[PDB]
Parts: sequence; C-alpha cells; structure tokens
Amino acid sequence: TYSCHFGPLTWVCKPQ
Amino acid sequence: TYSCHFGPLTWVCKPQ
Amino acid sequence: KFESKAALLAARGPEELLCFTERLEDLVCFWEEAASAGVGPGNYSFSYQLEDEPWKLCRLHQAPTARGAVRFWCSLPTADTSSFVPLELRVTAASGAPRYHRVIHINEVVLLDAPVGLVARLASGHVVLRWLPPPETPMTSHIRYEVDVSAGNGSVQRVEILEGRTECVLSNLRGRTRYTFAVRARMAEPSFGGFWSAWSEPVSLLT
Amino acid sequence: KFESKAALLAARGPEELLCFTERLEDLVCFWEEAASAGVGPGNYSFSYQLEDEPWKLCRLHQAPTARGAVRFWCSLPTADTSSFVPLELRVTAASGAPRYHRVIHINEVVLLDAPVGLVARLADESGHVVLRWLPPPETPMTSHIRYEVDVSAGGSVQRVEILEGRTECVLSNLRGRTRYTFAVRARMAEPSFGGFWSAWSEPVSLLTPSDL
Repeated sequence: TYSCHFGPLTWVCKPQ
Repeated sequence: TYSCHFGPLTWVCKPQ
Repeated sequence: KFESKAALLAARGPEELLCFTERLEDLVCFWEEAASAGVGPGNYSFSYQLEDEPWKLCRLHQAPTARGAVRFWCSLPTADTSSFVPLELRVTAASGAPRYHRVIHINEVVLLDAPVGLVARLASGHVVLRWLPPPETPMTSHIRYEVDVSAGNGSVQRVEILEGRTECVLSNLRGRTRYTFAVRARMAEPSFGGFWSAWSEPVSLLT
Repeated sequence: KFESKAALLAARGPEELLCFTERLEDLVCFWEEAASAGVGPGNYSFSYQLEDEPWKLCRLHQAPTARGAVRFWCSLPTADTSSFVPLELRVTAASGAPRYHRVIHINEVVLLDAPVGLVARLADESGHVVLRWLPPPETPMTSHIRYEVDVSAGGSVQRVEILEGRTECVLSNLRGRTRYTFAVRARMAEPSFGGFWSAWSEPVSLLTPSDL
C-alpha cells in the first residue's frame, strides 16, 4: 500500500 | 490522504 | 433570460434526494417540495453514515427556489467528503415518517463546472478547437469532454472527446457556413462517474 | 520454427543484468554468458538492498540456452517486490570482483504476458472489422495498459495504437475480399509505469466482405 492523494493531473502516491 | 493499492482495474484506496 | 422563463414552465418530475460534488472535496445534497407554511429545517432529520463510522447529523438549510418551491439542503463538512467508501443518507420527518434513503459514493456524483477559454482557429481547410478544463479542479486528466457543433442558418453534430484531451481538430465542415461550437465536461471511469456539466460560453466562426 | 532459427543467427551486444516483472508482485533478474566447466551458480552472489532494509541474498539458478550460452537468474521473493522504491542489485564473482551494479524501480521494468482471447468479427452495418480481446491473464491495473495491433495482408506496415484501457478496435480502411491476420501486444502506460512491449498474442485471420 501507498499514501496516494489527488492533484492537478492525476493520482500522487508517495511510499507510505 | 488515502491508502491505495493495486486493484484489478486500477488503484484501490480505502481511506486512512 | 428566455432560458430563465423556460425553466419556470417546463413540467415537473417526482421529488428526489439529489447530491453532487464540484471539486471532489465537497458534497451537497437536497430536495425540493411544496412550500407549505410552517415547515423549516427543524421539521426534518438529515443524517449520513460512512462505513465503519458513526452516524452524524447534518445542519440542514432552506432557501426559496426560483420556481417557488422550497429547497432544503445539507452540506457535509469537509472531513466527511471521503470518496470510495459507501455513504448512507436517511432524511426523515420529525414524526419519524421516512422520506428518503440513498446510498452513494462521492466519486460517483460529480457535476463539474463547465470548461472555459474555448477557442476555434483555422488550419489544411480544417478547424481546430482548444479549451481549458474547469478552473480549480484536480484529476484534470480524468475528465473527458464533448463538443457541440451547431451550424447557423436554419442544425447539429456532436463529438465525444476522449479523456484528458483539451483540444479537438474538426474536419468535415461545409465551406461558407457559420458554425457555433461549445464544450461540456464530466468525470470519467474507471474511478469516477457523474453528470454532464453545463456548456461553456460558445464561439462562432464563419468558414 | 523460422523465428527460432531467426534468433540463433541474430547479433547480441554486451551482456546486461536484465530484470523484469510480469505482474507487479514478482521480479526476475538474469544475464547470460558462455560455458566454462566448473562454473556453476554457486560462483556468484546475487545480493540486493531495498529501501534502507538490510541486504539479502538471492539463490541463483542456471539454465541452458538454444544458442549454446548459459543464463543465470534469480527471482525475488514476493515480499521484496515493492513497486516504487529504488531496489539496488549487486552481483559478484566469488573472487571478490564485481560483475554488475544496477538500481531499478520494479514499476519501470514491466513485461506483461501477451493478451488473450483475440476474436474478430464484421460490424453489422458497415461491415468493417471489429477486434476485441481480453488483457493478459492474472495481471492488475488493466486500465493502465496500452496496446498496439499489427495488421498483415495475406501488403505493408500497418500498426494501430490503442489508448490504454480499451480492449476493442474497429478497422475501416481494409480492402474487401481479402484475408487479414491480426495480433495485438501490450505495454504498461505512463507516467506511473514503464517497461517493455509484450510478446504477440495468438493470431486470427478473417476474410473481408466482397465489396465495401
């Protein structure tokens, strides 16, 4: 699993 | 903001 | 304002709990009904429930509709605007008598704003449309579009613009004719869903 | 068979520590070299560090190759196949000398299985050729996979690109009364993923209507 979120273009996912 | 993980179609994010 | 008088006339449809999200981090729900003297926010109970969470009460409101009915609307606090999990909504009168019950998913009731900055230039005897997405909106590349082409002088044709593409290249368009274009957007699957936004301000061009 | 022999005569360049993932929960790395009696997998240590966790070992195997070369490969354990962190890989000759160094991201080296269930029909109205297919078996994130279709005339080079997610393709510029062989291949899409094109899927041939 990862810590994703919204944003301008699309999904943003840093390593959670 | 969401704990996403690879799904059949695309990301699967249940909330955190 | 003719469009305005038109909506006043146009025939009704059954009462219904309607919810929609604008910027994907907001949610509004509401219903309209006969404005009978007496009623108010106090006469109704509107609560929701996110799975694995407690039932919460929503501060209802009331405002007059342009047509004369009363619109009772609740607006979920930001923190409860979680998308992918099932949301439950029960609106019952103070007497206990049930009114509405709808289970939704926030990401499936998107009514975006209409696009802006639409422009139509000329090419190879071809017409090129370009436009911006609804301002202040995330997941831009998840929005598909649709262009309305209606030839002036006593008509129509419609194109489905695929996801994240904010530019269309129109081909077959009869010589000297005055076309009037317009575009509208809506969130696209697999993740999102919803309704078509209104149209953007249109643009005419004589070929 | 032809393709088999076609490969044998080919020309390779320098050996490389090649790695790939088929489904995003595996990873197989390998390389090839010439034989040398007394040279078995035990002569090499394939170790790998992964996002600040301790280095670990990977048991190397040896397999034969049609061209008379031997290949050594290691397949990482499921738990160590995270898709966005920098996996460092190291291989050393027992004599201390290093053979390869390579820092990769699993999501960047995807090589799926070829698509399946390629079926073909003619559109009821137009009569054009409508192609449908299902994505590679047991592979996640389907809507992120783009394709490419090859159209051969029983001709010239004709290859149609397919927006990721879409597993249907309607062709219209085809001659009538002609046999066309189709085959589709897959690839993970940007920007989250990266990698290589898959092998072609089993093909299908089909006649076109007499006149169009």
